[PDB]
Amino acid sequence: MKEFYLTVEQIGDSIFERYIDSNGRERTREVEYKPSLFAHCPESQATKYFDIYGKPCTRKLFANMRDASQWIKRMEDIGLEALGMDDFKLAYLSDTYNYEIKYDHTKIRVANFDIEVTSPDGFPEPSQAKHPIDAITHYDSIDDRFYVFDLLNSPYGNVEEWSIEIAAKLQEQGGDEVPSEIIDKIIYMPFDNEKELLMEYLNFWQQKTPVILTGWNVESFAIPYVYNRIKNIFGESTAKRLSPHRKTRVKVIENMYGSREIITLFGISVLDYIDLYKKFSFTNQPSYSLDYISEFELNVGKLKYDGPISKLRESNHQRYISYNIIAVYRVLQIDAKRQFINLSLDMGYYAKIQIQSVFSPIKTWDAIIFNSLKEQNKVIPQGRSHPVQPYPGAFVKEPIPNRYKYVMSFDLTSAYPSIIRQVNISPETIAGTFKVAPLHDYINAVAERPSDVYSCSPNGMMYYKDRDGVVPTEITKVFNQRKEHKGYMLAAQRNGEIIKEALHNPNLSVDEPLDVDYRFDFSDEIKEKIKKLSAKSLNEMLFRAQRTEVAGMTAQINRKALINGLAGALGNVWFRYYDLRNATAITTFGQMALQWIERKVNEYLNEVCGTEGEAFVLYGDTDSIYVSADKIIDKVGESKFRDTNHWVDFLDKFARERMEPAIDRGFREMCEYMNNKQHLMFMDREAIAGPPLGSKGIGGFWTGKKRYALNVWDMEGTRYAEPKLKIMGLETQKSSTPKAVQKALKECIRRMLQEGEESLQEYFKEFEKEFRQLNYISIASVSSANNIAKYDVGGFPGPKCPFHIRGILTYNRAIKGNIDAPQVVEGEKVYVLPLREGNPFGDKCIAWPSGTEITDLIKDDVLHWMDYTVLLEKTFIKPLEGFTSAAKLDYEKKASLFDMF
DNA sequence: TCGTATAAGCAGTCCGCG
DNA sequence: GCGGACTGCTTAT
Ligand SMILES: Nc1ncnc2c1ncn2[C@H]1C[C@H](O)[C@@H](COP(=O)(O)OP(=O)(O)OP(=O)(O)O)O1
Ligand SMILES: [Ca+2]
Ligand SMILES: [Ca+2]
Ligand SMILES: [Ca+2]
Ligand SMILES: [Ca+2]
Ligand SMILES: [Ca+2]
Repeated sequence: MKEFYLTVEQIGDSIFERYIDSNGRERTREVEYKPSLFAHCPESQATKYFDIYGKPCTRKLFANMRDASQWIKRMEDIGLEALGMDDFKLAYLSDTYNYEIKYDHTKIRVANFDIEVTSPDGFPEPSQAKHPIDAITHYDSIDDRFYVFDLLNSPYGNVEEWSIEIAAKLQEQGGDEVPSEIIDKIIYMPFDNEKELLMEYLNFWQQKTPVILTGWNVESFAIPYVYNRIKNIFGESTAKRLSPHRKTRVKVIENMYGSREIITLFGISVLDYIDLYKKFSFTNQPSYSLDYISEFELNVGKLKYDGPISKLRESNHQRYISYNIIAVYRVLQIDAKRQFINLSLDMGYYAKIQIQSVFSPIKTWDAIIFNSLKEQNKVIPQGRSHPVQPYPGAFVKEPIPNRYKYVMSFDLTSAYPSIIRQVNISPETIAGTFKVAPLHDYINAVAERPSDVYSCSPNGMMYYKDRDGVVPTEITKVFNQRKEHKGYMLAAQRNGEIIKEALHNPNLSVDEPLDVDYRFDFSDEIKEKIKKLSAKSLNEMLFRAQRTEVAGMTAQINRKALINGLAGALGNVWFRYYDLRNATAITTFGQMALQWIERKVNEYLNEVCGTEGEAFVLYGDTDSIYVSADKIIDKVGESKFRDTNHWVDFLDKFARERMEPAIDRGFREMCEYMNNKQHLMFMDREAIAGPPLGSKGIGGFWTGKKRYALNVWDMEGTRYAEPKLKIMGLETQKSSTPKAVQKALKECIRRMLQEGEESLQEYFKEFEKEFRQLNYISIASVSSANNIAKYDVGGFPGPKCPFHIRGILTYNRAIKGNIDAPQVVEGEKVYVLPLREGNPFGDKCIAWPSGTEITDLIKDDVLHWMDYTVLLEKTFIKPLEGFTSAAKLDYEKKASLFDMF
């Protein structure tokens, strides 16, 4: 096999590299790598190295890496550009793996671990590590085993061995219900004392050294705790054995308000799963506890125990150890579904970076562009300092708040990357500028043609047409990857809808799910067999289809995120290719493209409707248009349609055969107007929306910019078995809205769009009547809590104190003195409830850590004093009033003359 | 919340508004 | 009461 790196580090003048050799074995080596950097040289000096602008460069080979670094410093002192890749390990990788990397994940040791630490005095601080580590479960991907290190004797209690038999048993048998599929994979090791546990762990670690290290909060908790605990007991040298090169750094992570410390382990790639999830999941969650995320992702129940976690080991060590094991398994189960590790390896090897750098699109793109340019003997520019400057972004149309019955939406495929490719926007493709007219002059095609030579953006920039820039070239490669995976995702989704339809008529037989590839549209033969399957087989097939779709989504959406991140990076001062001329060239072209096509679509439809000056485009945001289709439906007449699916087909056909060709012609004209390199504005139909045929449903509504709801029948070619709501911006979509309130608001919207005013009125009346019975957590608001200390004046709210922060201070007074009560962590999320007048807490609200039950000594009081009236008005009634007034209907039945009877 | 971008919504505090 | 200035938070793209 072809070799591939596992990890790479610079330590002084040495590169330390772990890698897989040509025989598939893991090796480590130290290489005294001699980097090269570049300086501009005279024309007369014959060379093969040129900067991105075509100026000649001489290569400077250094005796070692420190010499290269010192040289850069001296070039700054002289005031001359020092060109080349200044991150020497990236240059090393580029030299050592000069080809597209093929990797074999089965040879990469992925370690998933979790530790337990009993603490009788609050949260066990990793930087102090003053409490014994009493459990470690460490899953190894190569062995496919869970290694369990269990402390039987502690100053906090001596316990019996954990029992695998009891662990396997049902909760109803008094067991822990450790999944049977992992029971045979557990290797249990009990220890008489902590010193031996930790020494054995380190010896084990040496034998099975993680390449990728992950788990839940491992970077912020498990790793620093293990490091500092070993350090305290044995000393520094022993703790450094967690690094295969025996090198570690305390690394300070700074944000806006305060900073935290982590331990960098040289030669390990730490991908904390909480961070993987936050970057790649595209969720915003009320809580990020593993229990909360596992429930969300996997639909598994809460890991239940009685009493505090600080007493769980002594009261029920059996359960304590089982839950540690299950906690490790939960992360593996999340990864089996979401496939974020697979994603990270894919992108990391593609860019030729340390795998952990996938968290940084700037580093990712710096490496991609460097490797690309190097292939042509081109030399990258030096990074420069820039002040942070604001710059303009997208255009958003102000909608008229209203109901909108029939709607067709269109938007650009990969808008910003497509603009980059069309205009040829790149550091080295800048050809000059032209004299800019007001944007509206280009939108209405009255401005002078910008250039007859170069490709233009309406911000004034001109670009070469003779060759693609490196940014267009490299963005296209990742875009094509994105396109392939989205194809699989959409196929799996359409396949899912086939199975849902068949589930209306399941067969009465015992059979098996079909062995199929869900990434491809089911053949007629598969469809026929599906129609003869049992519900059990169909449901299992549905689950598999949905898992395929999830895998597709992960692969496609994060590749989309990467390419959109390159457009974004052009406007970040730390990017090597930061340039507000290019950043604004993209965003300004985008504004033009939207409003240009708005005009063209309005013109086209007014033509087929024989009208003048009527606005068919009701809304647009960045790269999208929403077209009122009422007149299209009304030209055929609702009575001519057999059912809902019939008019959906008709609008589908109209969008595809009439609108899209008109859109394409309009953009082709715009391309010529701007003299662009290549027409790549592809605005395909997204949604076909409307009420069910013959219902009183309103179809859709807008309340304002970025706030709307649509009843969708077909989304990007997926024809649903059941209509699906597309809701954007409204409170149903906000993590801050109470869970039960999101649910009720969604049902109000569903009723509005599908059934109409009366149905909405019936539901509202019932919700108002019953809601006080809802669990307090389900009706708590959620907020991130920043700057708790800033607004804390003697335990009371300072001036301008935010409502949620007030809630926290209330909580802090009510739990004061308790070392055992959960503390609210700065920067994390809290549940927030309002409090009735004259409550014992002495303020109008209370907040506590999100994803948790509020501590028992104030729970009963919080429940007694909960202000349901304020809660209902603020979270439910206010938003609903917004929805209904926009839609021009009433959530409460108005009096009429009929009441006289 | 270490980690690409801008536009823009709503909640809440403070305080004016005769 | 509402709205503007402002802070805080959270979305859509
Ligand atoms: N997270 C982001 N960071 C930077 N720019 C973004 C982000 N999200 C959206 N944009 C910008 C770039 C996008 O091309 C443009 C339109 O967004 P959107 O329609 O969601 O995706 P897209 O047009 O890139 O892909 P798709 O093909 O899925 O529509 O808005
Ligand atoms: Ca735990
Ligand atoms: Ca788009
Ligand atoms: Ca599309
Ligand atoms: Ca059937
Ligand atoms: Ca869009």
